[PDB]
Amino acid sequence: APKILQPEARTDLSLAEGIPERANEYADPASIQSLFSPGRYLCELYHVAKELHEDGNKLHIDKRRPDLQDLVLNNSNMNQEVSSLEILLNVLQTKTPLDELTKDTEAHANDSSFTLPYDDNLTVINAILEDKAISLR
Amino acid sequence: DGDISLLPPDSLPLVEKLQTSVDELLSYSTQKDKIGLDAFSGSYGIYFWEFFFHIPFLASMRFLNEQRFDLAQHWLKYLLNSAGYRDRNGNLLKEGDNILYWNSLPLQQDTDWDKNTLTLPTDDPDVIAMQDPMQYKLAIFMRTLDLIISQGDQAYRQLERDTLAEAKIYYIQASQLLGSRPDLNRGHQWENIKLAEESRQAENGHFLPPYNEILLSYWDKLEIRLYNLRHNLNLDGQPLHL
Amino acid sequence: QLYQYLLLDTKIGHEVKTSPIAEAISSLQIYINRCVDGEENDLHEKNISTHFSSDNFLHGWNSYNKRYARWAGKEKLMYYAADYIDPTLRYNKTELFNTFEQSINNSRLTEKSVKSALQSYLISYEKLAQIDTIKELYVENIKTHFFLGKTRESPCQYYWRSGEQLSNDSHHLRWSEWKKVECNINGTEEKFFI
Amino acid sequence: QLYQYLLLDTKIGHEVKTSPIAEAISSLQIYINRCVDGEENDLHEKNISTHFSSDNFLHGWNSYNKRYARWAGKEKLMYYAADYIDPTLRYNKTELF
Amino acid sequence: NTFEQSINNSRLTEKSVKSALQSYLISYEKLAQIDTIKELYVENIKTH
Amino acid sequence: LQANLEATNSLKSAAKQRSKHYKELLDNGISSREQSGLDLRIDAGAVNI
Amino acid sequence: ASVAPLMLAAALDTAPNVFGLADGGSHWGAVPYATSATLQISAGLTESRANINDIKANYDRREQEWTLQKNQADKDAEQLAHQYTSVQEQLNMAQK
Repeated sequence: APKILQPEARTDLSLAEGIPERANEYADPASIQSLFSPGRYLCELYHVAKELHEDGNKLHIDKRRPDLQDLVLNNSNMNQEVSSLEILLNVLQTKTPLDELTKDTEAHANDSSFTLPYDDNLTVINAILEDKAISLR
Repeated sequence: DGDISLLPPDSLPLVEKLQTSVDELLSYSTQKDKIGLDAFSGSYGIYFWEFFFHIPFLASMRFLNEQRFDLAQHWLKYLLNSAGYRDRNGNLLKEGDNILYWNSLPLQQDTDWDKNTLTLPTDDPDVIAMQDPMQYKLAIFMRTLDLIISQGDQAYRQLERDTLAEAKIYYIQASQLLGSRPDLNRGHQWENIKLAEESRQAENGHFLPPYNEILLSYWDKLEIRLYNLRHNLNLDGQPLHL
Repeated sequence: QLYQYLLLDTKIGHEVKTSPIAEAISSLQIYINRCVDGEENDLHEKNISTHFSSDNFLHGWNSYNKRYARWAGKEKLMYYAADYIDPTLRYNKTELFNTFEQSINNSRLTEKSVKSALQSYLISYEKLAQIDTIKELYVENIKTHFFLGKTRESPCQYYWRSGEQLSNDSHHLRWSEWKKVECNINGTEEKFFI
Repeated sequence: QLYQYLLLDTKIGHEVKTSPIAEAISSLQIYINRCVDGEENDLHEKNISTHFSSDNFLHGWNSYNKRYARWAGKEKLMYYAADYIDPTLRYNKTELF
Repeated sequence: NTFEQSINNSRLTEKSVKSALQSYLISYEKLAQIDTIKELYVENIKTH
Repeated sequence: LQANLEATNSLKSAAKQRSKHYKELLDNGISSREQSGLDLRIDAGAVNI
Repeated sequence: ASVAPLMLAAALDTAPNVFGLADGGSHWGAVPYATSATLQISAGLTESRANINDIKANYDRREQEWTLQKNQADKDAEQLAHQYTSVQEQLNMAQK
């Protein structure tokens, strides 16, 4: 535990300033390459989290979501305002593609709202005809 | 038993120097011979840490909180003075060629601590700062910069052009204490790592502990306030000249 | 059930926006919060025995590691004690420090008041710098010394202090303020033993 | 660097107006504040030994002489004690007072 | 009542509630040493 | 009407500044001196016992 | 400063008082009475310090309220400048 404190004790900064003691090799704050970043927190949380199940289980992270293994730690991935409901659709289309829904058969196992005998094409036509103030009638 | 003294150093010269000024008491020459280095720690060490270091702290921060800035600066001159310890007849008070800047005694040297295992329960920053004195050394430097920019802001709220000319000099002095602004993102540039190449531990060579936050924000404060001074903007961006 | 499984909001609207590293952080926080609370049926115990130790990640989960803000505050408080420090809030403040701190507590301060409080501090210190250590006691279970100290007056006025670790763990004992023993020793009488 | 050298604002706009004696005062105050703080590389020590005495100009620099207002207040308090006096605030007040 | 109005701060810390807990145990340890001498069984009011 | 728009913007900015002021008061809670003066009363009641 | 004379008086009261074929006169409970009186003085001192802190806190709160009122009066002046400009341009419109 003081062996963690000693690199925290020797550097303290990386501007020279003369009178306090400084060591080199800093990073820009508010970036993934920093040490208190969301990237470092994500790295620590992932390397904790992939050690809680056996690798052969179905509850392991790389077995339930192979997407998180290949996430690029980049400042573009940090700061870009990507919308949600895109990531969900990408993860759901990773397992089963979208054309499987159009090719799908009938009479499924009693789901709510009955959306499963699904055709994307009629939905696209209907939603394009929504805002244009044109019904099929 | 075993080279531990229960005795204090002699309290008579401290009473000799109470009757003179405070400046002849809270000085490095009285902290050399009359109080040891190893005697600054030890049995009566809490009183000496407090009396020669935390008394100018809670004096100067109390003067800052009550907005007496010209006397708030005077009590940080008993901790950090920038080439100013002279003792009334020239004589910058060097050790060898080292011009003395830190009046306090544990801030003068660079010491190693060996005891403090498992700070992970102790969330106190003061125990961490008593482990290595560079934390207090950074704290006094940041309070000096806060106090100088507060004196500049005090000479900026009166909005007279003589007072603005008086106000610009404090931001000059703050930019002279800070030195020159360092570069950023110019050592071990971040390669796009896909999070399965990482390790659990540190020192992989990629996460690289950063530059300070408050000393980085001081450059931005001085930049905004000098940009307001070099036009007729106020602090709110309001033009003084219509 | 699918939200607990795939760690992603299967009922979210279109107006919510989230950067991908933040969404990965949220998914792993949901996964750790499910795995700590025992809701995982088959799971790996002999690493849980290592991560729920005295000082590892999952022991300070609810204290620090549930949140990026609290984790950042802990990792910056241990790397910058200077940014989070103040002369008022401090551990191991002496009683003389409380006397000094609330003697200079004026509004339009002068230097006379802080010099008078400084004189009162040195006058109070000069009494404690004359305490005469008489009796020792080394407790072996709690690794502490205890001292009994008389002052240099003809009335006795004993005191006590303690060093709080091994005498040779380092050069430093963790010492203590001289505090007054309160009852019935302080009469002007003469003692066979104490 | 040029601002530290020529003592004049090399990035100033056009809206700031300053009388020439005030600008000379500001330039010399910048020069003294640079020379006191040891930032001058080669400089004259055996007059600095005379100006940082018990009572000369550069000893009461930070106390009084950094500012025209504080300097004027000190030079008028020693030349008019009558203007700055009051019966309440007084040194050596007895307990009977 | 001694404990309840000792932790009655505004921005509480854990030091204050641990100090009130110590004061509670120190006050309990005195009552855990009371030495019962004399008994009395009232028969009308069914009390000892 | 161009002057009336800038007379309405000042009202809107004043209302936003007043709401920001009371939000800062309500988020800062009680002061440090208020907390000190209420801790010392309990620490003084603990020595009357 | 009224703490050490009480403990010194209770130290002196435990000395015997009567001499000459009548031993004693020493007050036995004097040191616990001075302990109680000293601790009452400490309680009154700490409540006086709490009163000092509350007075200064009320001064800080009314400084914050003064700052709010000053800012609202500045915003009212910035409103009334534009409203004066509006009424002056109405005057120009009527004068045309």
